[PDB]
Amino acid sequence: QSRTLLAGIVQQQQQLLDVVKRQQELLRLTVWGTKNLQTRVTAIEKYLKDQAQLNAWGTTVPWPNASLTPKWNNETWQEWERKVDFLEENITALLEEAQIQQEKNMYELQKLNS
Amino acid sequence: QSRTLLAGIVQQQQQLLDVVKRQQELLRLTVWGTKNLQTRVTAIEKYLKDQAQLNAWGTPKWNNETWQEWERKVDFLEENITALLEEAQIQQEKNMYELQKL
Amino acid sequence: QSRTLLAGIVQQQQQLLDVVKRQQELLRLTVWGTKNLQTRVTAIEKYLKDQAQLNAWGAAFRQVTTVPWPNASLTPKWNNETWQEWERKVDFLEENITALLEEAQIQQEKNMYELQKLNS
Ligand SMILES: [Cl-]
Ligand SMILES: [Cl-]
Ligand SMILES: [Cl-]
Ligand SMILES: [Hg+2]
Ligand SMILES: [Hg+2]
Repeated sequence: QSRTLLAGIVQQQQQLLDVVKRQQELLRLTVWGTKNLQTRVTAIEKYLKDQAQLNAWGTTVPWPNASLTPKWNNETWQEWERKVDFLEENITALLEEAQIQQEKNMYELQKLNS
Repeated sequence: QSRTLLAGIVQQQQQLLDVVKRQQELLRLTVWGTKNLQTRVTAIEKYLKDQAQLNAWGTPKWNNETWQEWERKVDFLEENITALLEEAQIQQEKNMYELQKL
Repeated sequence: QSRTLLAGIVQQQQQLLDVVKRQQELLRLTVWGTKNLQTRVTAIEKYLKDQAQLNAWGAAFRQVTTVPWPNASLTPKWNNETWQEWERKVDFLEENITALLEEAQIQQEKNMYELQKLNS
């Protein structure tokens, strides 16, 4: 009498798991893009600071940022990398455990009538 | 009877809730990084325009407003999802008690 | 009499679906931002390379002071192809997740239907 609902609940759990797995894939691609851009923006900032210094040796608009800025940005994003890489590893683990629990639940649903 | 499957369903809901909490922390970090890059690219664009004008002597609006909108939206959603997650956790605790009664 | 629990579980599935739908909206906005930045950084890279080459040329010939743009010749094409692929993948995922969310919504309604009948 409740079997139908139970089956649909277990089914919905698979559906939600599928959604969050595919959301994790899209999040990973977004994280990749962010990393790729960070390296390219840092290169541009480095380039422009080098060109400003060369000009200075020679007017030419002083590269405004502070001396310390490259170090700071490097340290901040290294922290960012460590946090994001940990979260990606943890979510992968949690997703794997959810898949196992999904299988356990299906097994139990199948054992249900007999 | 169906108790064991039920236990397993309740547990998988906590597992799903845990994934989405972690995914929100990852998404917040990614949003931070987007913001940080947006500010740095804006700075670079401004610098290059300044330099161009100086050189020639011898866009920003639009972008700012569009990113203002983006910020409002992002910010709304971050708040909203945090509250939804906390509600989910509370309902999770209720479902665990009810299973308990079982 | 597992009813209250079952209603609690169906309600929590609703809450989880609501969370993942809002998380997708946040993800879509983040993707948008990533794309906007990619377009602008690519524009900057192109401008700087062009400027560097034009200045190198004029200093050689002066025909109506710059640090050479260091990247390899082929980098912009490689960048473009890599992000075209990124885009293709992001687009697949956005279509797929939207489809999975609609399926989830359908199954939530079927579950609610069944919950309303078993207790009645
Ligand atoms: Cl700098
Ligand atoms: Cl987009
Ligand atoms: Cl290049
Ligand atoms: Hg940490
Ligand atoms: Hg718990």
